[PDB]
Amino acid sequence: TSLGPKGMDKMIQDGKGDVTITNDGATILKQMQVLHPAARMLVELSKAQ
Amino acid sequence: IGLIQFCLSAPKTDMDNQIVVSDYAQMDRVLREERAYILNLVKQIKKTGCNVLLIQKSILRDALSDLALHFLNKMKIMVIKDIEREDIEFICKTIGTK
Amino acid sequence: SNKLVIEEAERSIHDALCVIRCLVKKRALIAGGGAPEIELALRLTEYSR
Amino acid sequence: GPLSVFGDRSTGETIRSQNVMAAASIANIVKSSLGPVGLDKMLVDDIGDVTITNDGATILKLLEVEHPAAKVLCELADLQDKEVGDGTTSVVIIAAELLKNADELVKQKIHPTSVISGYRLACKEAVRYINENLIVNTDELGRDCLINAAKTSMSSKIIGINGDFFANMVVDAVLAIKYTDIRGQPRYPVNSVNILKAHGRSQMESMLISGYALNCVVGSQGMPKRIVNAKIACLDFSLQKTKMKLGVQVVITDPEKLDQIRQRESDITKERIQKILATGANVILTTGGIDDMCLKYFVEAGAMAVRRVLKRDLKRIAKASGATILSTLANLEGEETFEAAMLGQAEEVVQERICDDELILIKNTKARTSASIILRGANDFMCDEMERSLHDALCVVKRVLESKSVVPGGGAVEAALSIYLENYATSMGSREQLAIAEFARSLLVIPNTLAVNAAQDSTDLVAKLRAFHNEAQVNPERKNLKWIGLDLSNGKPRDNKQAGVFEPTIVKVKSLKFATEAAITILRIDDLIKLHPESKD
Amino acid sequence: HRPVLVLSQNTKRESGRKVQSGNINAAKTIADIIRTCLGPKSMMKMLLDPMGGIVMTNDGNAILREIQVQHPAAKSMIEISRTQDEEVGDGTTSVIILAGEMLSVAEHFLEQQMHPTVVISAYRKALDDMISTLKKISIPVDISDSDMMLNIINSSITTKAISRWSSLACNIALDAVKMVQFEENGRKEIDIKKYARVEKIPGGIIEDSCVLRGVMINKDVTHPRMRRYIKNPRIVLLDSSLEYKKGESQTDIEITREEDFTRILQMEEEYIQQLCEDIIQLKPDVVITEKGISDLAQHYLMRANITAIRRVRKTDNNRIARACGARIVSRPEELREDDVGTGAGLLEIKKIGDEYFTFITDCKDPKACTILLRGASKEILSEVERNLQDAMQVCRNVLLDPQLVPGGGASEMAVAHALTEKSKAMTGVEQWPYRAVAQALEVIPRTLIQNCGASTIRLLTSLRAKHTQENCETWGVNGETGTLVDMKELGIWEPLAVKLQTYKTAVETAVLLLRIDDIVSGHKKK
Repeated sequence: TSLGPKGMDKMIQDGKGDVTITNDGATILKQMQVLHPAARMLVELSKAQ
Repeated sequence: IGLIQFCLSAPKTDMDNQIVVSDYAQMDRVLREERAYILNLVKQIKKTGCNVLLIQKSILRDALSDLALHFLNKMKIMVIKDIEREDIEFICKTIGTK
Repeated sequence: SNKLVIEEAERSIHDALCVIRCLVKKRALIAGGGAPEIELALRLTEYSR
Repeated sequence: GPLSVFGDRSTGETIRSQNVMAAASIANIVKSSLGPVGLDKMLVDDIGDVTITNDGATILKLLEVEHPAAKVLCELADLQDKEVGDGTTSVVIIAAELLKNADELVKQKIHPTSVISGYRLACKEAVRYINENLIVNTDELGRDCLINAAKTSMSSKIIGINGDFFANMVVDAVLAIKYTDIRGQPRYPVNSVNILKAHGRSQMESMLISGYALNCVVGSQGMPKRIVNAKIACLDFSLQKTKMKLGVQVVITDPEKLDQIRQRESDITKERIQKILATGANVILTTGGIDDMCLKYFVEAGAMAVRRVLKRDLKRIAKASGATILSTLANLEGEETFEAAMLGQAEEVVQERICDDELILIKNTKARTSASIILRGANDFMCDEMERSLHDALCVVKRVLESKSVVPGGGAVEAALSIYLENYATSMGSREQLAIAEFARSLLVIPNTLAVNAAQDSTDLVAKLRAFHNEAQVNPERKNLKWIGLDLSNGKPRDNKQAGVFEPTIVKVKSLKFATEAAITILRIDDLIKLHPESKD
Repeated sequence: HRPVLVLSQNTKRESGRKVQSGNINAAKTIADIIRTCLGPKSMMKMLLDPMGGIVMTNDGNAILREIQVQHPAAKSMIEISRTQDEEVGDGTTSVIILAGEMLSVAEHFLEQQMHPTVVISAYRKALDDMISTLKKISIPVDISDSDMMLNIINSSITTKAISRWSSLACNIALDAVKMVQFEENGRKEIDIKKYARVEKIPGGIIEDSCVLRGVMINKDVTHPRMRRYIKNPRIVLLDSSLEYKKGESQTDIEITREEDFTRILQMEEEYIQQLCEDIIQLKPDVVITEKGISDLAQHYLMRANITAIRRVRKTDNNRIARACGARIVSRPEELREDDVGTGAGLLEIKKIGDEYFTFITDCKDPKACTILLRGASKEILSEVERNLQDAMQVCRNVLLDPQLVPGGGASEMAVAHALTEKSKAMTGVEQWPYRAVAQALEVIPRTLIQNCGASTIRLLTSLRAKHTQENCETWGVNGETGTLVDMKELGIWEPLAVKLQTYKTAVETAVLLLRIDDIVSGHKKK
């Protein structure tokens, strides 16, 4: 839902209480904190971009 | 605009410094000479003819003494304090100082 | 007006600065709006045939 | 299968609905304190401290919130304190209503960016309308705009008296602190007005002091407590026995020198304290301290010496009395100078009693004639609210003097927009006419809430107001009905220009901009992910 | 366990008529504590102190200030009492009673569809007329007449438990206040806190009390061979010590020769001897200081036949400085003859209850005094001390504002009728709460007749009737008989300043507590 000018933003609240609003996929993935070792490869993919 | 890394304060060496006062007039001599040292530093700055100082943050020694600040106020020199080691490259290119 | 907006503005500026960087590195552009995705889907199908 | 994040994922209508409720939960508080007919709030903390106030910003900053959408409205109020100075109630009311009505649109399959675009367009147009429908600058009203503005703000507070007792102190205190500057900047630094509290006499015995009220005491009961035609010595170094520095040691091999070197510790001090008095100084003000040895010399000399005052206070005294702050010794390799010509003046310096406490007044000062105000309440509860209420009134008058333009109160401006913007929607109404109309309709929460809090007719009182503002725009006969508002004491419309109900133009232009942008940000929080807290590591 | 998505977690909120009327009920609960401590027939309240002590009093403020509450509105009424204790003297009990009644009548209007702003507005207007009336019925005072001032203070101590010995309390307070009417520069002040010290020694009877024309301190002589009686001493006050101390440095003295160690010790002794010579250049008889006195200093002063006091407090030296006129000198090298406290009276070291007391009394013209209390125990001494502290305050009110108003309820009745006659032409919604203030004023004479056990029907109807006539306008309550006697014969007059403050505080108290529509509790502060 975050592709194109008609997409929407996400809010993420971490375990400390730091709440952010962002659209950039790189800043979303860094905060999601995905655990599964296979899906975490998508976080490294976004780093290259 | 000038960028100073020299500490405008009392003299100090890398070695441990101790000054002994062993006489009546000697106590006055220590206070008087220190004031002269700091004033002499400000005189060098004014003779160059700067208007604004950028003072780099110091850890071991006071970057600017209270006496030096008073003297610089009398010289009408404006001082910006606490410039970080990470600011120097950007400031130098932007203003042109060294 | 708000810390959440200012932080997002910082990221938005960064992206726009990088877009120009991309044009400096590789002085060529394409149409957006899905153009390369539709063109790839059609021509790659013909390749596979 | 599902997302492997160890928290909770909530999307769609779940978070979109919660965002509106969190905003409404905060708005449900402030709506009850809108207008001169509102009532005070009492807040009690965990340990038993009781705070009473009607300031919207104080209340919201004291109340704890959890949802990040509620924190935005708390910050919104803080923006009004910095940018406006008295708008700490209506800015949250407007913003929450924009969120509620926006929710009703997007639930009809209207893309959120279609609503946001309409809100930004209508907001910019609303500001254009206001700047074309202003009443008057501050030149034709003269003093009236300053007393009227002062009383209009205070009407919502515990000091909202019908008389001009407080209004005169507010306006005169601001006008007495005029400072010029380059490029036509007639500054009014109201932050320099020192406001004091005392649980003592009634509200009607507040003092307006020409000069500066210094929150300190003379101390040693042998100094003069009243000096007339005083020279004021403002300095920032301590008057005490002189200590040796950590890097200097006193190592003596001749016992005969023990007495001269030891004695010097007190002689080098007394040499200096004599020379700040040899210049004729009468009142010595220091932010440091004066030890028992040094206090003797001020008593014997017949001088006043005040110790341990704040640096922010001494700087204000020196500027108002024409003194220079001296911290050390200088003047062209001089050993001891003390800048004899740099003393200030005051017609009288006196310590007075202010209901079982002591206060030093420096009167008239002869350079800038600064101001202080001493407020009197029955108890601490009233005194705290009076200080806040006075500060608000001082700020509102400052805004009137800086921005020479007033708009009508009583909901008149919002009523005028509720008609113009509806017509605007019909000119550019292709797809955003629903967002433009809802933006305009959201504005009616102000005359609606005002009627409710006053226990007056609701849907008939406001509807009648709108009829007057309609005729001004659909019958161009110059009927001049654009300045009519609600009289909450009679339940009838009134002409706010003849009634003297004025508000600074910026109180509404800024509120519309900040309230709109705050809502737009919240309207883009459709997705929320929350991670498990880290407590014990 | 998933939490609930809440705001302001673990807090409570109350709103509406439950708060508007709830706050008034809290104020009533406070008012009933001291209701019976108004008139001359009061009874004593015995409170057990949380620190283990016992407080027996009938003073309205001393009672309420020790009562801890939880309700956030009841705290306001307690603060009103604590505030009045510092501005005025006996403006206590009547303020809590009156303020409660003003809230009581408000409760009726809040249920009659009257907006809180109408009740508050009308009350503020009534205050302007209550204050105006008090200034029109005042009585001039010639403060130089010793009998007028005696009659005033005798009335002000009648209510309190010290009245049994009024023939002593009146003279103690009147003289103490006069002695501290001190003026140095161009400003007149009456200071009954810094220079009107009250001291108490268990034992004896109240008839043994007196005002001391001077000071006393709980000190013995520095040395047994020093004089314990001096007819007219020359008193010098010092601030510095008479010992040898290290300087504020890192002093290090190199001892290398056999003579160096003992030579240093000799100079330590000589230093003390030299500075002890400096402090007799004024030829003193008595030297009082605050810090230690060295053995050599004790010997030297003994040899000079000088009596010394070792460790006197700064507040005590500040008091005697005004009794004897001495200046405290912090350097022996800067002593002047003008520093000597001449005019001092007798020095005597007395023994009271196996403890030595130093008295410096019978001074020529002191500007400070001490009141010496005696009694059966600390309990009666505590009651007498408190009542004398009030007895001095009523003098300042008259001396600074020499106007009286008839007391005994006559003031409150006259003002209630003044409001009534004006209320006839209000012709608006505020006419009702305006009249209610006039009725609320009755709570004071209503309380006075109840405390004596008299009828509340015959006295109030008759008293209200008597104030319809223009002949007297000063009828009040006879708190001893239970009948109605004009104040022109009773002579019970009260300071105008106390009556002005009573109305001002009572009205503003109500204004605050009628504006609260919501209470939110349970938050933390940073």
